[PDB]
Amino acid sequence: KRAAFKQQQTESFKKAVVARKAAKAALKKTAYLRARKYSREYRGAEKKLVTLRRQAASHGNYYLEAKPKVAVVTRIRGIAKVNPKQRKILQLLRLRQIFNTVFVKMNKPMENMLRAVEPYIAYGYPSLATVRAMVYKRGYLKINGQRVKITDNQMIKDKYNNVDIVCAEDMVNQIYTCGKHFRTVTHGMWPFKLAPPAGGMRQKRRHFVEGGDYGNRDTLINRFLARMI
Amino acid sequence: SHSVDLQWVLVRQNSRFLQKRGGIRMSNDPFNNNGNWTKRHCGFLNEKAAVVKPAKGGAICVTVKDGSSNNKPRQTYKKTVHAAGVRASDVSRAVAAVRPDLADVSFRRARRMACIASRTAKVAAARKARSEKIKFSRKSARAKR
Amino acid sequence: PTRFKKCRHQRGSTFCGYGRVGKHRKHESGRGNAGGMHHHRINFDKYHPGYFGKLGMDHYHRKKNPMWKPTINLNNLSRLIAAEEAAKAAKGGTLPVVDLQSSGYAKLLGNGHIQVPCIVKARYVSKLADKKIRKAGGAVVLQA
Amino acid sequence: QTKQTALVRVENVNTREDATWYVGKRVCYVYHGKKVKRCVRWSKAPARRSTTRALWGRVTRPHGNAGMMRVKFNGASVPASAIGRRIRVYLYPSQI
Amino acid sequence: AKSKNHTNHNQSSKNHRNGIKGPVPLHLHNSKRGSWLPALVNARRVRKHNQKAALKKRRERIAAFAAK
Amino acid sequence: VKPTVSKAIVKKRTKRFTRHRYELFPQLSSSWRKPRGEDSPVRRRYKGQKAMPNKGYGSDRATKYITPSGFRNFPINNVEDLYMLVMQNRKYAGVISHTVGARKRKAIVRKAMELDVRLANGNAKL
Amino acid sequence: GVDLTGISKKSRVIRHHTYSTNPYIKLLIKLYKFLAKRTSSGFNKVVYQRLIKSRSNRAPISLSRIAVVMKRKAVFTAKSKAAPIAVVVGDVLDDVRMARIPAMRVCALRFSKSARQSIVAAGGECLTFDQLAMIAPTGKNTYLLRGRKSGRESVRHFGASGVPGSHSKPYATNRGKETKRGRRTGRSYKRKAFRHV
Amino acid sequence: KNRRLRLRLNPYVKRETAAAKGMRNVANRDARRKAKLARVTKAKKAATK
RNA sequence: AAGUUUGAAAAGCACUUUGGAAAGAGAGUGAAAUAGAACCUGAAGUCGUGACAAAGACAAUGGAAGUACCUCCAUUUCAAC
RNA sequence: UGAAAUGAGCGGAGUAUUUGAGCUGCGCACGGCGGCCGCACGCACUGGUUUCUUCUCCGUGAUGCUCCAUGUUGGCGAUGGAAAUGGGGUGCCCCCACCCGUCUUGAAACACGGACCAAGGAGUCAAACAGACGCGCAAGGGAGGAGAUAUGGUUGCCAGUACUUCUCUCGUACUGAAAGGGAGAUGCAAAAUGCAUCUGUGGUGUGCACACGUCAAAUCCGUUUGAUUUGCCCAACACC
RNA sequence: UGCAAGGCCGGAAAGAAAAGAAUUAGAGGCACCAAGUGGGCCUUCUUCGGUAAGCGGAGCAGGCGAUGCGGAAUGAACCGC
RNA sequence: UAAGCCCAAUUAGUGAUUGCCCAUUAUUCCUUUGGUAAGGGCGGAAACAAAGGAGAAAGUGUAGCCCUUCCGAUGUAGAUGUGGCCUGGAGGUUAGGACGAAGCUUAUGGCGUGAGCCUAAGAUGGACCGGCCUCUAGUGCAGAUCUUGGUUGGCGUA
Ligand SMILES: [K+]
Ligand SMILES: [K+]
Ligand SMILES: [Mg+2]
Ligand SMILES: [Mg+2]
Ligand SMILES: [Mg+2]
Ligand SMILES: [Mg+2]
Ligand SMILES: [Mg+2]
Ligand SMILES: [Mg+2]
Ligand SMILES: [Mg+2]
Ligand SMILES: [Mg+2]
Ligand SMILES: [Mg+2]
Ligand SMILES: [Mg+2]
Ligand SMILES: [Mg+2]
Ligand SMILES: [Mg+2]
Ligand SMILES: [Mg+2]
Ligand SMILES: [Mg+2]
Ligand SMILES: [Mg+2]
Ligand SMILES: [Mg+2]
Ligand SMILES: [Mg+2]
Ligand SMILES: [Mg+2]
Ligand SMILES: [Mg+2]
Ligand SMILES: [Mg+2]
Ligand SMILES: [Mg+2]
Ligand SMILES: [Mg+2]
Ligand SMILES: [Mg+2]
Ligand SMILES: [Mg+2]
Ligand SMILES: [Mg+2]
Ligand SMILES: [Mg+2]
Ligand SMILES: [Mg+2]
Ligand SMILES: [Mg+2]
Ligand SMILES: [Mg+2]
Ligand SMILES: [Mg+2]
Ligand SMILES: [Mg+2]
Ligand SMILES: [Mg+2]
Ligand SMILES: [Mg+2]
Ligand SMILES: [Mg+2]
Ligand SMILES: [Mg+2]
Ligand code: NA
Ligand code: NA
Repeated sequence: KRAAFKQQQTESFKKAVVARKAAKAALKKTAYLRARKYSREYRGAEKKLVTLRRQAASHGNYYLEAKPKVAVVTRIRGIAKVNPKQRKILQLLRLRQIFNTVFVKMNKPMENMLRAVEPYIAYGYPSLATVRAMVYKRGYLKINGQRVKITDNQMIKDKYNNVDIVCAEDMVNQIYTCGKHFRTVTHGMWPFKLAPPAGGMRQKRRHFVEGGDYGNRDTLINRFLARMI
Repeated sequence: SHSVDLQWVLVRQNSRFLQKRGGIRMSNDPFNNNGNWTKRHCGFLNEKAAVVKPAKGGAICVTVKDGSSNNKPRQTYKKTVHAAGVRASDVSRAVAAVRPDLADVSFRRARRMACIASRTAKVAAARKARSEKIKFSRKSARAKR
Repeated sequence: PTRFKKCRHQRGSTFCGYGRVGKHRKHESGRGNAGGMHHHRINFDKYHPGYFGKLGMDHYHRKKNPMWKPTINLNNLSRLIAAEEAAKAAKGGTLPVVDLQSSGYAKLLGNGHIQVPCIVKARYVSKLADKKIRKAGGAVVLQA
Repeated sequence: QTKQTALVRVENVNTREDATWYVGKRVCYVYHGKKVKRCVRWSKAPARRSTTRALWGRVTRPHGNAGMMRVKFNGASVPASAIGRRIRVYLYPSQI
Repeated sequence: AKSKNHTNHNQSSKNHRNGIKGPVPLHLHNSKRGSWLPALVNARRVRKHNQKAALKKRRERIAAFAAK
Repeated sequence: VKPTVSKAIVKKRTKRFTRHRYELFPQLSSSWRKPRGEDSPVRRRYKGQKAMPNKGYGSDRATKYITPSGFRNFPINNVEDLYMLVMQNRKYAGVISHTVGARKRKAIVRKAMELDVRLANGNAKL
Repeated sequence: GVDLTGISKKSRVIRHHTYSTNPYIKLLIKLYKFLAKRTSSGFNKVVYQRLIKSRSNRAPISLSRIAVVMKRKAVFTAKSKAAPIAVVVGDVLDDVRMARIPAMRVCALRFSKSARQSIVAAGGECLTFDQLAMIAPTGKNTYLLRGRKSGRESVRHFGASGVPGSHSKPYATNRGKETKRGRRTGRSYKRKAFRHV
Repeated sequence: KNRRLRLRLNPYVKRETAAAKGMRNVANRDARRKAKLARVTKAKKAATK
């Protein structure tokens, strides 16, 4: 019949199965609640901005928008004929391959880093849909040094070990709002590897202002990425 | 004295029972139930072993080494013969009484022996039927002593 | 064995690891120790300083036998004392007698701490060795 | 050239929308050999025995803007001796 | 014949291939050899006192641990 | 005996890697030799030239070494060698060595038919 | 097409098998590979890694060094606690300079005859690594030791002896040769004994 | 685009698509447009007074 | 330079026929005669012949993918399959 | 082709859950005028209304360590000088495609060697040294040359194997040109060879494991896996 | 009791706040033994001699050499990769 | 009424923001190979004759223990590795051969990424010889105005 150590393993595995199902249910409920809260926060923030703009326009004033805090950066040139400073900057940006895409904080250090590699990278200000699409379709985590596709919230919770980041919507919120754990989330992910933009580019050798591709194109980066994603 | 691990390290690369033909490492060890050249199947090497053998009459013989007489080569292996029609599970239990890690292969080998006996009988019958119509100019008969 | 050399690995390489440009020529730098002061100066200077020049007096007919003077330290005297001799040895009692010249030593040196006290017969001794061996309850006996 | 894909120009198909309508349709190239070889219904329909052979393919996607189509034949590619020759584009499989 | 005289063309690339190594830190290889002699002698005397003090403290710690 | 069914056998390349320009000189064997010429267009990988073997052409390990019958070849020299393949008769087939004579081959073939052991070159019958 | 420049500089030379042909070393490697994989303790991992190493990197250790470090551990060790097992993954060699040693339990790959005799005579025990695995599978209450390699003549010969600050021995069969030009100030210069770094 | 994976990552995606369907509703959209225009125009006209 | 290394044994091709002869065609010895004499095996290269594949002039060769035709080859199937 | 279907998708059960959009309460926030007047409908009450919109809950471990084995409808296959598939040949079509080896910044070169084939043809052996790795012993290691005797035997195996050196050599100690001198620790101390003891890292900084706890995370609740405090610190590095 | 230097004992430690307030496909150090190479050429930009040169000579950096592939009809180096 | 030049666009003041073609590039799928590789299983769970099967090795490296999962793959000179291939001998160990051994021939197939290995057929041969572990070397040819031998177009030509 069944050996003693086999029976002990059977009991332990039964307990493990029960615990795993309970943990899956709890994580699902927590993720649902967090996603609801983030959705309501986003909608409220947009409505608040709309009302502020309307109040400004009503009395002849202007509304200055908040300077964007996050930029999404993609490499649009190959790896040939790169000067050492640009090569080092692109290595620090984890943009080692063409159409590699990352999120960075739009502050003075990073802004001056991006100014020196502008001919190589097209960048701009991501929308919520862009962040969600990249995380859901192109999102990969660094797990034991391996590039592992995000398929469940349990792996996210195991990767980050942070109460603030237990699901994909926590990652989307941290990236989009530049939260306390922005660097943790973005560094925990593998650099995004995108397809070429379906429909073609304009000109990789010219700035977007000149009719090319390589500049800061503000929120127009979203159409470019939507074709790339 | 000298453990099975040490002997296996000594003989894994070079041995008379290892048959490296092509790139396949088989084993013509008579106490190997499988023909694979592994430490588990080397019946000539392990302290205890059990190998399923054919017997005359379609019977199955189980050869067992116990490790009690491993220093007496003519007393090392004791043969037990199972009458024809024996369940392969009974042979599997006879083997597993000495080595539980050879139960599945011993069951498969006992069933294989039964199939081999039945097919050998059929092929012999067919050959005898074919031979009844040949002239056979020469026939050799061994003398009796 | 010939089957382990780089020659076997280089069959079909056409150059055997000497290059297409420099090639393998007979003596591209001279023979032996040539040029130690010209075109091999850096190698000699950084790897064999002191190689050139003269130093010291000459000794025309040098004989090693008169100069024979091997030495042993105090903390190595157990190598000459046997096991039961070492076990039965203490200050004020019967001590093993060590004959240095029969054991192949001429001078007794004083490095370390003597473990088992003993009477040492030596041709030579340092002052520190003599002082220490007397302080430990042993002695040194001069011999020729 | 890459011979695993072939380009077929069909009469009265001069727009990418028409070629899209033809995506997935079966495609046949009919020729003849020198001998009479095996065929479908060789035994059932001995009247089909002939030197005539056929290579079958399907329309994979439109090509360009002017009604050209990309065709891939089953396994082997279509021979270059068919360049400039007739191609049969049937109306099946039917989506309408 | 005439050849090229001098260039530094590939030399920075070669220097950075194994990188320009950072300096040995200040706490390593801080030898005082060649420094101002009176200060070195005074510091040597202080260090000898400190070695005596360290031996004394170790003996006291062993004694305290044994007594406990 | 029937061989064990495996995944469909896929060969990355059927043509052999033959030595460069061996058809022009009768003394050159077709056996592959790595071109080490400085200007060699095969070594430099020009588009219209023949290819060089590399690790990417290696066969799928699941179906590697499997003959078209589905079995794997094991050289066999006498009757006693048949019993090594008895338990694995659906995986290995016996290949009688070329230098085994017709007499011992008759013995081997008879025993292999009795044992239901496939022979790759055991002629005729079944 | 990924810009991986110097990625091969990151790779280090890691060996997972032994060059040793000794079958008993193979058995120990098997045992401690299993132990390091299946037990959480870092002692087993270090022991397996050292068993993989080469002969030059498993340097011998004297018996006197073991006695000194074990005494240094014995003070500040509670008298109730038993003394640790000294574990060396090389050879243990006797030391004629230390006649009196305590009763120590020493585990080593090999003992010299004199070292084994000394340990047994002092009241201690020479342990074998499989005995250690049976009596301490995790490595609890052990003293893992290494031999000294800084005093080997190969190390004393490493580096150029002609650069300033260098005190390496030259490769010279004759000692009286190579003593004049770069060695004495009177022979036009002397290699400086010290150099700030 | 995969329902299994999208729902696994975001359990709240059912409510979001329900709200999207509500917004796409023609009667709902037209009523909302009329109400929004009236409401915003009234608010602006009151604000400028 | 050159192994006289035919064959177990000369049993070293009697005899007939054409040919001036050399030889040929038969016959015979031999287990073998493309074992016939400085003769065991008899390679490559080159050449002859019969059959077949065709093929302008793209020097030829070569790669990749098909197809026509052939295949003394390798497998698998032939029936509730 | 269900040999594990994880499914908003396959089952079971409920007519509901709660998303959003409308309308709207209180306070705050925001705007204007400088406390009021406005609030486009922002935040908290996870506010109210359900007028429109919407699927809502549960659910199966592996007692499968691994690999391989499962539909439908026709055609072709009924032992055939068969069918089929895969290999080989030869020709053709479309496309692709400069002559090899070499020196050279640069070769298809109007740079050199290149009619064919067979056989042959080029990092070897010895000695000194050193480094890596494998062995054996280790404060010791090892010969060598010779001896004896199994063998004072045997055609030959056997020119091998077996055995022994108060020796020799390398090392355990360096240094000076030489004369010739020659290295432990601690304590008390301050003697131009000080004295006492001998279970001992000369000291400091950084430093595996181990021991002691203390934290955080994940836990099948047994633990593991990352710190990190203290002690000892091995090996190593640095300063004395 | 001040200063200087070695220590010892305690304290406090956003482990480095907020102000755009870094980032990293960030294992840091330490050796040992050796090979080829030591004729270079081209290019953006800067530059010297020369009327100039597909000339001679330098600086920063990319290439070719050592490298094909896709483009500029063709071209070591141009564009893309 | 460009198929030229300078500007613009993407099916056109219609109702929104991807015309189309081509890479050894990008994304993705399959397979190979190597990691500074990352993990799981390995105490045979129980049962099971013939007239669901087989395997399961504590392992650098093989036909790799087995499975899962990531990442990288070009390269002269040059280095290194390879239970990587091949040749003549030596210790071993297993075989084979007059019912045909080595040599030789091939539209003669199979296996291997390859060096190569194996089978088949000789209407070839007529006596030796294969596999595996280890030891050993006069151990691999396409070219050196290479050596020797033979052949050869020029040529039935001068
Ligand atoms: K020939
Ligand atoms: K063809
Ligand atoms: Mg373009
Ligand atoms: Mg450019
Ligand atoms: Mg069982
Ligand atoms: Mg060559
Ligand atoms: Mg070399
Ligand atoms: Mg040179
Ligand atoms: Mg003088
Ligand atoms: Mg120069
Ligand atoms: Mg092949
Ligand atoms: Mg070149
Ligand atoms: Mg043959
Ligand atoms: Mg030393
Ligand atoms: Mg001759
Ligand atoms: Mg006859
Ligand atoms: Mg013949
Ligand atoms: Mg002949
Ligand atoms: Mg449902
Ligand atoms: Mg040359
Ligand atoms: Mg030139
Ligand atoms: Mg050339
Ligand atoms: Mg020219
Ligand atoms: Mg020349
Ligand atoms: Mg001797
Ligand atoms: Mg010394
Ligand atoms: Mg800050
Ligand atoms: Mg040169
Ligand atoms: Mg020039
Ligand atoms: Mg060059
Ligand atoms: Mg062009
Ligand atoms: Mg090379
Ligand atoms: Mg030879
Ligand atoms: Mg041919
Ligand atoms: Mg040779
Ligand atoms: Mg040759
Ligand atoms: Mg001629
Ligand atoms: Na012919
Ligand atoms: Na000696």
